[PDB]
Amino acid sequence: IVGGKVCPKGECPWQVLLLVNGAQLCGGTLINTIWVVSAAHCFDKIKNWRNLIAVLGEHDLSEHDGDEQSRRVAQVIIPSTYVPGTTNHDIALLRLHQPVVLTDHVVPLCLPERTFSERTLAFVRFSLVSGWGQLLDRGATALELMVLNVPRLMTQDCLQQSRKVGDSPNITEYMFCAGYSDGSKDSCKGDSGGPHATHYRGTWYLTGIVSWGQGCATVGHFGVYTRVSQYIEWLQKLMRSEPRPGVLLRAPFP
Amino acid sequence: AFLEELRPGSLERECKEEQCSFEEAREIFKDAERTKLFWISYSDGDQCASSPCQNGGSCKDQLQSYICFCLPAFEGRNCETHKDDQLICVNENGGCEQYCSDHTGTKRSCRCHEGYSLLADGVSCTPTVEYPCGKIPILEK
Amino acid sequence: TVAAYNLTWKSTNFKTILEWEPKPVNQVYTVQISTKSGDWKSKCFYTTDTECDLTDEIVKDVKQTYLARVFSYPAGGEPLYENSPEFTPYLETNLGQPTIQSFEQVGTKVNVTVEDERTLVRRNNTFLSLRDVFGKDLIYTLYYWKSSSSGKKTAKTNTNEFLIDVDKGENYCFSVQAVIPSRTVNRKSTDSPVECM
Ligand SMILES: C[C@H](NC(=O)CC(=O)Nc1ccc(C(=N)N)cc1)c1ccc(Oc2cccc(C(=O)O)c2)c(Br)c1
Ligand SMILES: *[C@H]1O[C@H](CO)[C@@H](O)[C@H](O)[C@H]1O
Ligand SMILES: *[C@@H]1O[C@@H](C)[C@@H](O)[C@@H](O)[C@@H]1O
Ligand SMILES: [Ca+2]
Ligand SMILES: [Ca+2]
Ligand SMILES: [Ca+2]
Ligand SMILES: [Ca+2]
Ligand SMILES: [Cl-]
Ligand SMILES: [Cl-]
Ligand SMILES: [Mg+2]
Repeated sequence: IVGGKVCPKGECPWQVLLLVNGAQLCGGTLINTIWVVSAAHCFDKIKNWRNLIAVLGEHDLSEHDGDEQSRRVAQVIIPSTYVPGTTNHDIALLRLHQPVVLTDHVVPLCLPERTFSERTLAFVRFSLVSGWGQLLDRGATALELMVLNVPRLMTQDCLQQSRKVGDSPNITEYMFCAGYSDGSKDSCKGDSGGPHATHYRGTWYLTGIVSWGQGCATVGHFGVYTRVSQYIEWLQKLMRSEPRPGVLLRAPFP
Repeated sequence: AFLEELRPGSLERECKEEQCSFEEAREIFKDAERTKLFWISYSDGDQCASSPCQNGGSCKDQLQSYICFCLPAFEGRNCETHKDDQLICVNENGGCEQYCSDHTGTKRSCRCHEGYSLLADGVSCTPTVEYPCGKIPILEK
Repeated sequence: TVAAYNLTWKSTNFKTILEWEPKPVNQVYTVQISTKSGDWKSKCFYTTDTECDLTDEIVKDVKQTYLARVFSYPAGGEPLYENSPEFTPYLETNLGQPTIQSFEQVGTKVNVTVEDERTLVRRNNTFLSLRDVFGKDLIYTLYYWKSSSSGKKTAKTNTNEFLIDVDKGENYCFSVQAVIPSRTVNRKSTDSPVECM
């Protein structure tokens, strides 16, 4: 996160830290005791599928405390439509092998219904983005969880206000822009998979996933996020599915 | 009535009580600027004569137009919009705290996410579990 | 669908209506309005009108800067839309036509009173006047003259009243304007109807 603040311990209780072979991989969002939502692109280079861990209650990566809970990732479900190395359909649904225990430091973020997210949450101006990613474009990552408030844009505005970049990726109906084009504040590579959480009448909801952008806090550019409202029915059906022998599942979309 | 034309020039008798032409008013004011000052409003007419303000609203004439002052339950240029007929889910979530469902032929209903239940007011949601989704316990949920 | 165009703000004494083109064919509109950092509020839901009264939203804070947008929806994911110009009611609303409430001769002087100009801004059950809203920013100007004058005289006030010197045995005529001197454009209202002694 560039230009954000340290999220005070326990104030981002749905943030997930994903590890592979014990090394930081990506962020994620807990949505109930068993299921985590992250970005599909986080898994493009995975070879050791049995070495994926989700850590909940994490705050300071340099110190362990009794609020951290680790769980093995049993399943990684990605839309069959997603193409490794590209931006569209950047979402992954992860099944934990055993549920986490809900505490003052570990709480899920609400996955909203589609129509409520489209007609109400989409028009709440600001939402929070968080993670242990880079504090500056191509710089070092963060030791303490960072958080930033970003305003959302309709795609027509995002295209009209962004500096043209030759052959840049299309911003599809499965994405949305949020952030600032003045080079001051944005999410960054290391925050991928993390939540874009929206506060509405006393409850927080999952509206986006940190996905991509042109650099990080680059003048003339906004952060691009996976548009979670497009996947509600897909996620709900998959959360009711039976576990399979292998970890990776490329599930049909829609 | 030619006998009324014997009376001297009067803004009240010629323009106020009866309708006067620009020339008749110009003979009273004499100066071109003073006659324009009078003419711009008097010739403009009263757009409030058609009683455009509905639902108990009040009309105030303006130059080639009017403004309607509405009672609190109404809005619109002519107070035609009934605020009480706008309880739909695209209007501030239909007043629901969490989910809103439109029901054509009847009123909308409010619903809650899993881990919450609807209160007796028909709009508010309360937790049914110790750690409901989307609440931050250290900030006293 | 086709996007709305020629979005124009029509505002007098804070009664504020957004207007646009074209007249809809197999499409309906919804308007949204926000301040630069606030949430978007929807109004005029699925209307076939080419106008939307936004008075109730702008009167929440007349000094804020509002942006509106008109969404086009087909009769049968994000819709086509067009943004309006920015609108700051306090700086841009037209000042309404004033009315001379009364005039009285007090000997060799005349007091001229301007009626309180009603606005669409409410303060619990009552409509605020233009002076309630603008305060020191609002002045009234008076044009006055006798039948045989070589033009007209001007007086200005920080209240709604003028006290002018008059010649004995001369009948005077009056006209008033609401003025926001600090403005550069849309500084004055239209003139009140003329009243004579
Ligand atoms: C989805 C995937 N993401 C990543 O790798 C991590 C990443 O970019 N993280 C990040 C998070 C936030 C910000 C931020 N908010 N500034 C920046 C970076 C990604 C994949 C391909 C990309 O480019 C192409 C190239 C060719 C074809 C196409 C094609 O889609 O056709 C797209 C991009 Br660009 C991003
Ligand atoms: C009065 O009549 C109609 C409403 O019935 C309105 O359109 C006019 O502008 C007004 O003078
Ligand atoms: C004009 O104002 C409206 C709001 C109502 O109070 C009417 O009764 C009045 O004449
Ligand atoms: Ca730690
Ligand atoms: Ca008379
Ligand atoms: Ca003549
Ligand atoms: Ca008129
Ligand atoms: Cl486990
Ligand atoms: Cl006033
Ligand atoms: Mg005559």
